[PDB]
Amino acid sequence: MLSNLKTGNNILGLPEFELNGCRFLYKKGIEKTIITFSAFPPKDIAQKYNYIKDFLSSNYTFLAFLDTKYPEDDARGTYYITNELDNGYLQTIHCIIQLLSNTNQEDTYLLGSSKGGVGALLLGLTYNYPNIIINAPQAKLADYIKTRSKTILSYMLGTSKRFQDINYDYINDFLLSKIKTCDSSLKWNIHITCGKDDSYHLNELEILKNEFNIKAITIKTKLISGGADNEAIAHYREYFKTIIQ
Amino acid sequence: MLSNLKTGNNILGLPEFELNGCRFLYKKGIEKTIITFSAFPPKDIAQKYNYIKDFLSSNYTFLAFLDTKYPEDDARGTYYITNELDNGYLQTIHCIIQLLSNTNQEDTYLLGSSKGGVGALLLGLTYNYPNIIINAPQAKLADYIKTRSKTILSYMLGTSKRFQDINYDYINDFLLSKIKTCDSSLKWNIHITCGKDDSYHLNELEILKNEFNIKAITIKTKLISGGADNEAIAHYREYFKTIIQ
Amino acid sequence: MLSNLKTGNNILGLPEFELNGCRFLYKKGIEKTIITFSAFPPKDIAQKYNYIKDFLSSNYTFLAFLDTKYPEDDARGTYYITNELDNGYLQTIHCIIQLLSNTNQEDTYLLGSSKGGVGALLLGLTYNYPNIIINAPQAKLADYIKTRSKTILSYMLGTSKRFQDINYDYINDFLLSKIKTCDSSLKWNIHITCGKDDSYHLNELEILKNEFNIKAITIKTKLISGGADNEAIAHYREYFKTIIQ
Amino acid sequence: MLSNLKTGNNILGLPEFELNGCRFLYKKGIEKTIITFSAFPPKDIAQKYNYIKDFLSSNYTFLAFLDTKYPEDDARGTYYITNELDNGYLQTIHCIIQLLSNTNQEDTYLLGSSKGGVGALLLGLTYNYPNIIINAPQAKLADYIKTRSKTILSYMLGTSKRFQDINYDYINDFLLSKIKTCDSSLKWNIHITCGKDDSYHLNELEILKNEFNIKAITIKTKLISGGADNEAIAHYREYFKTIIQ
Ligand SMILES: CC(C)(COP(=O)(O)OP(=O)(O)OC[C@H]1O[C@@H](n2cnc3c(N)ncnc32)[C@H](O)[C@@H]1OP(=O)(O)O)[C@@H](O)C(=O)NCCC(=O)NCCS
Ligand SMILES: CC(C)(COP(=O)(O)OP(=O)(O)OC[C@H]1O[C@@H](n2cnc3c(N)ncnc32)[C@H](O)[C@@H]1OP(=O)(O)O)[C@@H](O)C(=O)NCCC(=O)NCCS
Ligand SMILES: CC(C)(COP(=O)(O)OP(=O)(O)OC[C@H]1O[C@@H](n2cnc3c(N)ncnc32)[C@H](O)[C@@H]1OP(=O)(O)O)[C@@H](O)C(=O)NCCC(=O)NCCS
Ligand SMILES: CC(C)(COP(=O)(O)OP(=O)(O)OC[C@H]1O[C@@H](n2cnc3c(N)ncnc32)[C@H](O)[C@@H]1OP(=O)(O)O)[C@@H](O)C(=O)NCCC(=O)NCCS
Repeated sequence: MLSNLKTGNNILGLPEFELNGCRFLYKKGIEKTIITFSAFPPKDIAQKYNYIKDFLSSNYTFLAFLDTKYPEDDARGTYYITNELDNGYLQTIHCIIQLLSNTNQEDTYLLGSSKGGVGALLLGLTYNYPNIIINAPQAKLADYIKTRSKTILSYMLGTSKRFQDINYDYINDFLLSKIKTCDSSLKWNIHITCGKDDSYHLNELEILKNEFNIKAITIKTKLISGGADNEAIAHYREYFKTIIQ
Repeated sequence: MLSNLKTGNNILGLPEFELNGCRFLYKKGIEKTIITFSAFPPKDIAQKYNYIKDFLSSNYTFLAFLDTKYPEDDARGTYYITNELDNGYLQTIHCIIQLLSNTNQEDTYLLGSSKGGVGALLLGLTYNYPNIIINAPQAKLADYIKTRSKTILSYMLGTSKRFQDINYDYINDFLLSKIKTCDSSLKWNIHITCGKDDSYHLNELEILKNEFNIKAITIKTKLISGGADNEAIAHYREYFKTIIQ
Repeated sequence: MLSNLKTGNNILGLPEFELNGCRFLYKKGIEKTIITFSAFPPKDIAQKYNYIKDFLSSNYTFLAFLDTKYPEDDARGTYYITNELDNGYLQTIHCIIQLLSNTNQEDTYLLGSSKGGVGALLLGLTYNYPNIIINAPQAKLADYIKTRSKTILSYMLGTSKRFQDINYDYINDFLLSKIKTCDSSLKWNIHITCGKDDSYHLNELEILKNEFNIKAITIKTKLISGGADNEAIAHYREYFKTIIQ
Repeated sequence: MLSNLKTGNNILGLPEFELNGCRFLYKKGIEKTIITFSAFPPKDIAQKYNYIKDFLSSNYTFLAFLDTKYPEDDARGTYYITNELDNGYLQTIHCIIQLLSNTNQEDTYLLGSSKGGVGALLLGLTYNYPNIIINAPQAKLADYIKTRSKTILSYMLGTSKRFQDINYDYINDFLLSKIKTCDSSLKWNIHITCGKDDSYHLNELEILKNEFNIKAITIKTKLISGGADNEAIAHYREYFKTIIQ
């Protein structure tokens, strides 16, 4: 029963729930389902639901997801990939959306802005959610995680030295392969913004674009003012607010 | 959206849904949530939902689950274990129950005979459903599956010759492992019936009881009239109706 | 019929055949039978036959072999080991040589560098070809393959998580096992060159030499100028021409 | 070199060869290639090449194969199936035919009369030899082997009690699955005779026919006088002699 999954936290009035290690906010509305995924918090800051305020006044159904809860000594998330390095976490997010949302998948929109954009794509490309509107996702996931936390990377690489560099490359290409194995025949509505001064994520975007091209998937991109900063974030929020409206 | 998960099939008064390969019936009621698990169909018979008619006049919330849909050559189920021999399928069942049921965990009952009772044990012991009322579960799962379908056991075993033995003990002990790792502090309410003349499954029960015993889990067992037949099933049906009320 | 095995391709003066997935060149000559094994191609280059031009003016019988054609994603070969990690592919090579060559076993020479020398060792040690003249073979096969292509090693490793470690040591030690089980009574004529500055493969050679040593197999080793480069290859070519004549 | 594979035996003038454990006779002719497979000899009688005399006066290319050489304490053959229970022995037979025969596969004819007929089908259905003319093959291979030799059956079932009944059923259905996975689009020319008083093998024939029907393969059958005896054998030989001529 949904209310027995409550964790006791409340965020801007919204009660937090947890199911199979997957923490989420849920509010039942009408007409559209908005889904947001959490981005990478600063070191020692708890994971945040992002882009609640953008929909507080809305009448839409709203869900907001956090990342996994491990490694415990740097619990900032493993990029929506399980510690078994498979889809188990995405699978749970999918069940939650499919059973609580009151709209079909074409009236559902996935949002997220860094790690959160990667989460949005991983879910959308696995389970065919067509509308994905994200900012500056990472493409080489393990390369990036290495710059932010050895604790998380080493947790995900595993204890066996023989498989660490294998797991490294598997994590690194985890998103790219989701593109390589997605449906191609779906009418995707993927929008990816990125700050014009975000040199690092513009090169990540080129990498993602190539993989879509190989798969014959058209996406929309838009450079916005700013870099890897809140100027870009501010413009991302205005961008997705117009697309949904 | 639940409505969008409909398969189009309607078994007795109840619509069928599918989510992540998991086919299920569901009807909203009150007071209690009844869960049933499909048992192993005879050869060339499709997987059936079990113990629907028992609860059509109950007004309880009711869910009934089929087993996995692979291997397609003998699609009678893999004992609720995925092709990767993990919890992925049980995890989907859990989400469906947790989000659709409108009663507490202690007001929820897992029912099943034969393979269905294995599924009830696997779900209940993995995710702490305390009320489990089942008849003649197998204990050594691979030993039993091979006497019914070499195709299914071969499918679960995998392709590599030099891992067919390892995976065999892993499948064989998959239920026993769940007992070994379950939470001994839960106020377990496990009832297992078995036909008096069902010597095979009488011994499986002792195998199971030894694992419960050493985890300090006290269960209720009742010998009923019959063997591995529909006499025992009829007495099993009478037993779980009596306990539920 | 051999003529019916033609692929239609003709590399230099020699027609290509395929039998049971095994692509090979063959030209009938006299006095000696020369066998070469393809080495590991750089990324996105197709598998090439090696050391053809060395013998175009020789009038010797000549056969050149490619590696397996899988995985199709990175089809550069599986170190002459089948997808079932057994001798099936080496066994096909053996039949082709035994039935097409017109000279004794002692007048037959197995050539190859890098992965090609591994293939020469695997064939010669399995089926008693005494004359083996190779440069810088790997010893720990999986350790090396993972530094060139995660796809190929994953393909050889298989799908089950709980067998990726077992199969890794099995692949890694597949050549060393052939040494452990070869016939010590054969009048082995094994020559292994290695570049003086090829530290990685200098150590692989010591690993190999230790296995030969304890099987009482005396081999000839020669340090040549160069490292893991085309200098060493040129001196390797000069070495095997000198030995053959 | 073919002549170095000689075993030292000579049968009706024909020198015997051996390659990878596979013993064969070979004579090079023109126009057609005739292949025969050995049948199950009496206990303590060595395996025989069958139907040599039928082609001694012919000008055709001729090959005759025996079965595997294990188990050593009842070396009457394991039905052309390796002790690894795979295609390795058929693979060797195929290489030998493909590299020594001077005709294409449509001018090649596979003959055999009991176990030998099964060998003929196993090779023909695996490697697409269209012309297969056999008498009274077994369908349930392990059921039959059980009546002739516990030593051979136990050797093939393997030492692990857990896999003995799995290996039993795999061996039993080894032929049926060759039918289930064969090409269907090939223009098969399969002729199966059987003695009208061979009640046991007429029921084996019905089983084989069904599997062909499911696969949409037309075959030709012919009842001949005799039972499981030389009267039937005599008529089988006249039958295949007219079909080839
Ligand atoms: C840009 C950002 C700061 C905007 O914040 P915002 O304008 O307040 O809007 P949000 O809808 O995200 O609301 C967050 C609010 O809910 C709070 N909140 C969010 N998750 C919470 C949680 N698990 N527990 C308690 N409070 C939470 C936040 O602290 C904040 O409340 P506040 O008013 O006290 O600050 C935020 O959306 C964000 O950081 N996004 C990710 C940026 C990125 O992509 N990358 C940076 C790392 S490379
Ligand atoms: C007892 C049993 C045989 C039948 O009992 P029952 O009186 O029919 O009661 P149920 O509630 O189980 O009825 C199932 C109903 O749902 C129908 N149904 C179930 N699954 C269905 C499906 N995929 N599609 C269509 N109909 C389905 C059945 O056809 C049946 O309807 P009907 O008989 O009226 O036509 C059944 O419960 C069963 O198979 N139990 C298994 C016991 C066991 O241990 N089996 C393994 C032995 S080794
Ligand atoms: C030395 C080397 C680089 C080239 O030497 P070379 O002077 O060209 O002599 P080779 O006899 O090997 O020539 C091969 C010829 O056959 C051709 N050939 C080989 N395989 C072919 C194929 N499938 N299709 C078409 N052509 C093919 C080649 O194109 C080449 O012909 P070309 O150069 O005249 O056009 C080659 O032998 C080689 O790759 N060796 C591998 C050494 C090694 O260790 N590699 C792995 C390093 S980690
Ligand atoms: C029917 C059969 C006896 C006919 O024998 P045949 O008329 O002499 O014709 P073949 O072409 O088969 O020639 C066999 C000859 O070569 C000999 N020969 C065959 N294989 C031999 C071998 N490995 N080593 C030495 N001699 C061999 C045979 O002994 C015989 O020689 P012989 O004249 O001394 O008797 C024989 O073909 C046969 O037994 N076929 C199998 C019958 C069957 O299908 N099932 C019975 C078991 S259920």
